[PDB]
Amino acid sequence: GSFKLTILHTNDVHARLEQTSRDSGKCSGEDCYGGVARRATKIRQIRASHRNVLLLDAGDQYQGTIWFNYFKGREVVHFMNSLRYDAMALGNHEFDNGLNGLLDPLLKNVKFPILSANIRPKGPIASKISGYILPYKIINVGSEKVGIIGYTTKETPVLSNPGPYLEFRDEVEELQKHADKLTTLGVNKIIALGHSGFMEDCRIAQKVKGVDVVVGGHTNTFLYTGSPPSNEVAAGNYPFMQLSDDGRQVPVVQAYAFGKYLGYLNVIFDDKGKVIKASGNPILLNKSIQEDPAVKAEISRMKVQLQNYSSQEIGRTIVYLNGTTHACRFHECNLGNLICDAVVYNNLRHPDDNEWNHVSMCIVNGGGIRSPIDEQANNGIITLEELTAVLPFGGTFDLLQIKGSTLRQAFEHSVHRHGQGTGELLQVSGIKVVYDLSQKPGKRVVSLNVLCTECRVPTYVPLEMEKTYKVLLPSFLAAGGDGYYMLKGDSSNHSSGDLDISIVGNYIKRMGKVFPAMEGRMVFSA
Amino acid sequence: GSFKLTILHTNDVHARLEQTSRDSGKCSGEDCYGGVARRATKIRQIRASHRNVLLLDAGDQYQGTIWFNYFKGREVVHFMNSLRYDAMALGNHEFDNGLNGLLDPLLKNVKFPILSANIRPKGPIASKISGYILPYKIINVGSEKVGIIGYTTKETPVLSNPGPYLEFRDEVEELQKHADKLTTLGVNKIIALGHSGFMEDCRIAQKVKGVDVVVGGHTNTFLYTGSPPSNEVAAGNYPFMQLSDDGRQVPVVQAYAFGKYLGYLNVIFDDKGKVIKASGNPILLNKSIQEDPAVKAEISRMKVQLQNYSSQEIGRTIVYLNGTTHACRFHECNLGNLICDAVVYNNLRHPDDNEWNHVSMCIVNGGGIRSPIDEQANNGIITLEELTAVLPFGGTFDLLQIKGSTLRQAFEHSVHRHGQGTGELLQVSGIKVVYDLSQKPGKRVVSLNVLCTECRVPTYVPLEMEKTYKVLLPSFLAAGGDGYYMLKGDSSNHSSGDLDISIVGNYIKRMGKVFPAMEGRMVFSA
Ligand SMILES: *[C@@H]1O[C@H](CO)[C@@H](O[C@@H]2O[C@H](CO)[C@@H](O[C@@H]3O[C@H](CO)[C@@H](O)[C@H](O)[C@@H]3O)[C@H](O)[C@H]2NC(C)=O)[C@H](O)[C@H]1NC(C)=O
Ligand SMILES: *[C@@H]1O[C@H](CO)[C@@H](O[C@@H]2O[C@H](CO)[C@@H](O[C@@H]3O[C@H](CO)[C@@H](O)[C@H](O)[C@@H]3O)[C@H](O)[C@H]2NC(C)=O)[C@H](O)[C@H]1NC(C)=O
Ligand SMILES: *[C@@H]1O[C@H](CO[C@@H]2O[C@@H](C)[C@@H](O)[C@@H](O)[C@@H]2O)[C@@H](O)[C@H](O)[C@H]1NC(C)=O
Ligand SMILES: *[C@@H]1O[C@H](CO)[C@@H](O)[C@H](O)[C@H]1NC(C)=O
Ligand SMILES: [Ca+2]
Ligand SMILES: [Ca+2]
Ligand SMILES: [Zn+2]
Ligand SMILES: [Zn+2]
Ligand SMILES: [Zn+2]
Ligand SMILES: [Zn+2]
Repeated sequence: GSFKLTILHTNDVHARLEQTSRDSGKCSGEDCYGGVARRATKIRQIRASHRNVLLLDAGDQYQGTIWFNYFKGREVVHFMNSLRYDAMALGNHEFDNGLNGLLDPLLKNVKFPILSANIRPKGPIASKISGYILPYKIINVGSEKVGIIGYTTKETPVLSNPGPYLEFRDEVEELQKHADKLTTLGVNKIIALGHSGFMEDCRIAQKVKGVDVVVGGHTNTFLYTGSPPSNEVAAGNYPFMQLSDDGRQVPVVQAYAFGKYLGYLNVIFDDKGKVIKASGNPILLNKSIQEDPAVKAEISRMKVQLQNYSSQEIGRTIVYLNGTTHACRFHECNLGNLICDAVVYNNLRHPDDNEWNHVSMCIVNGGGIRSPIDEQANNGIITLEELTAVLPFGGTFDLLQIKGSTLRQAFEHSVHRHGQGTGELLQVSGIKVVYDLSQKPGKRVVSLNVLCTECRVPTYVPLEMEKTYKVLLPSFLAAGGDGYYMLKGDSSNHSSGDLDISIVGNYIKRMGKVFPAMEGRMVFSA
Repeated sequence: GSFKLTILHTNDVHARLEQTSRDSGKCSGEDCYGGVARRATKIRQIRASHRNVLLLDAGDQYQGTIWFNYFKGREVVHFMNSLRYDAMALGNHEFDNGLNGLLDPLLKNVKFPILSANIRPKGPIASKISGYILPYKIINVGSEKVGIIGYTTKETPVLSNPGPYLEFRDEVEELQKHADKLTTLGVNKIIALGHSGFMEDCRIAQKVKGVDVVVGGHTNTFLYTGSPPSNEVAAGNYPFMQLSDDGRQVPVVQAYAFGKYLGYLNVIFDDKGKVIKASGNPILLNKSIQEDPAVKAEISRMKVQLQNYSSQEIGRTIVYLNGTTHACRFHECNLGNLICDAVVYNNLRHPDDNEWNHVSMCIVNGGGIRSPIDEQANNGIITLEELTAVLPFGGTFDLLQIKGSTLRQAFEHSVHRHGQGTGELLQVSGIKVVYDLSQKPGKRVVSLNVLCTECRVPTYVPLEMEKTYKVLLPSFLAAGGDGYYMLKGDSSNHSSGDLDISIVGNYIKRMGKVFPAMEGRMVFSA
């Protein structure tokens, strides 16, 4: 009397609706990957040949491409319902459009439960939202009952826009309460589904008695047993077998991100609800898997509707936005000033008491600004086509925790080859830097002043070498681009943020007219 | 035979719907003036005792109080119709909310002609806007026909937002074409009604053959015969008799502004349309004239709605907006930075020739900022009530043409008593000032750099002593307040702008969240 459960799972799909390139960009080439149409095919084939199948999502369907900026989650609702997901745990980006952008459209229109056990409401609007979200759900699978408990990263307040009246509690403390409740209700098979990262997933697997399987996300973790099928590098076996405090192996799974893989885990339980076997591997959604015709047709219709989003006037510039190489790579460029003002504006989060905001600074290397925008071309009208010329790579702006000394080392790197025309020079917001190019490379920073966060009135204070700062920066720099090895982020100090063109476009739309100046954010001693 | 025409006229009423103080601020109830209810009474009394009466408005009903900010011209439609104006010429401020804000509600709902002969539509606007704005109107008055030709200042593209498809032509040339047309049509009594200022009114009186009377506005010009009744000083007789090029004495009239006076001119024409006599005086609308109870009840009903509106959330601050005297009168205050950023944003106009905008700088004396706004008080919610606490006097931000030498003299005055806590210290936008307070008073300005206008990318350049600049500044300073005699403007170098709390409120409404920093716009060197 044993029970075989097949778990299919996705996480951090991040608005990759259409099939993508191998790097989950726009597929311009022959061999494409992922997309909902391909996922729908593999899910259907598995459901037709496997007896007991659960389809779970571990959060962060929101945010990532213009698909989310235009359809605002209606594309998530539509295809998750069409694919018949059995449950979804909330990710940090599901709060990107606030609690109203979560209620409408997601909470109001999904045909499956939305789970998050470690969220406590404190205001009337937040408690309205939480009425829609359950801490767990019992799902009938064949003759058996499977309990699924949700959880969401405690960093959602700093990463996204849940508002001040939504509290994110400790995952292990909240999950144990609902595991114990499920046990008393007679449910002996329990899956923890959530968006807090691989390390937190392993802690849950270790500490929460009664949890049999952990399905996570947030860290884009790729696990594989054997030689992986594409260019992602495995951080461990799939599933990762975490030894519990109870002396059992608890399978922990994630399936990378961007819909490139479909998680596929076969779990066998004994008749007491103990996992006796757990095996499988994430399925690479490459050209060998046919795109489902009906989903592909709906995508092809929606691509036509996206043309409105791409050619609509967002706003206007009344000044030349000087994104030429000669400007952005050699001195202060007013376009760089606008981009980093837009980035700071997008990361204004509910202040937690001792700060007017958790971050006040942004940087972007001149090499990341790929084109000017001419205000004389078409009455300064800005659409996504002009913004794509500036920011063509579909990257994000991320949050990096960084010591003052490290930050100052980045600004030394910013002018260590100044004059050679490469893309290092940092355009900034919330920073005043003074350079002396006469000096030897590595000693050209005269002074750095930054906008305080621990203040009621933002004001410029000297950078402190031993203090820890938050800084916004392009994903390219956070991966070490352009020799910025000291800006490289990891799971301990780095968080993936919002799409770059979406950040800038929203800002331009808010301003209506833009006229950024060269204002002395960087000063050359000459 | 002779023909007696009584002309009643208003100009630059500027949203003074309720009765006002002597200086056209908010009334205390002690001794009030103007308001539409009082004007309605005097108009009724004159119509009951005079045979042939015309009630004309020479423009600038729009803009000036919270009445215009909320009702957006619906209050002008309502009471100008109820008072049965016979004609109105468009003023520069009728374009403050663009053509859409002029068409709706004013052009489509007034029950009297709207006149402006020197406005030429282009392309899409043409069709109906040609039908809504007429160059002239023939009005039957008793047994006679009186032609009224409208005109509007050519400076409207720079003062307001008429948009790119409206051309403003020369007043004398266009008025002459239509005077000739009216003359050929058999109309021998012709009134020029318009909004271009006293100097242009007299030029029209001198040069436009066939014009018998000029009724003007824009400059708030006060004319009176004999000793004036209040604190306004007469710039000339009422009417002002301009000798025409062909030896005709042409009466020119204006009636100050803000509805304090009702213009009142008795004109005697002979049977061939020549003015034989022009006599009268503007009627001071003081408490000896009763507020019409029915109009007052309508005002009171509408004011109840305005009181609700003034307590509504416009936006939020996530920082303390430090409008305390200790900040704004001694050093850089982030609230002053926001105010003048809002002022510059409000004055972005269609750039002609060589400039990204016609003005780039704003100043506001610390003494004009009367309160902070606490971000901890009510979740940082900003309403019109909070803005009224900061800017309580109902003033405007005006445009002043000023040479660099005078501006530098103004910034010396800004710190000549620094430390005494008086209100001179200038908060700025688009200006970088460096002070040295150790120097003798009058020599404390180290440097002044300003945002260039004649540039594609705004950038800071040294102030040139002999160059003429445009600067935005409060109505209080343009009148010489706080010892700034050198900022005092006249019609040759000064233009009255929009209500201060509307400028700030609209910017906050657009920004959504505000977070101004102290960023070194002014620096006190050791
Ligand atoms: C966008 O930024 C670029 C780079 O800063 C601007 O180009 C540069 O413009 C400056 C000032 O016009 C030039 O300095 C001067 O050039 C003129 C004629 O080229 C020369 O006669 C002067 O002696 C002085 O050196 C600079 O050479 C020029 N550099 C390049 C590579 O073009 C550009 O003007 C900016 N775009 C806009 C629309 O403002
Ligand atoms: C709004 O602006 C005012 C004016 O600057 C601020 O008041 C001033 O705040 C400073 C703190 O930055 C006070 O200074 C410090 O003084 C104490 C002695 O009391 C000493 O520890 C140091 O010498 C330090 O410089 C200053 O005394 C204070 N002035 C007054 C008249 O209160 C005010 O804090 C600002 N409001 C907010 C909410 O930020
Ligand atoms: C007061 O206003 C509340 C919110 O309304 C908004 O602002 C007012 C000023 C109007 O412009 C309204 O159209 C806006 O939606 C109302 O909920 C409330 O009913 C108002 N109070 C009364 C007595 O009507
Ligand atoms: C096109 O985009 C604009 C801007 O988001 C939106 O307001 C409008 O409704 C869209 N039009 C259609 C037909 O979807
Ligand atoms: Ca179990
Ligand atoms: Ca005549
Ligand atoms: Zn994610
Ligand atoms: Zn995440
Ligand atoms: Zn006026
Ligand atoms: Zn005017």
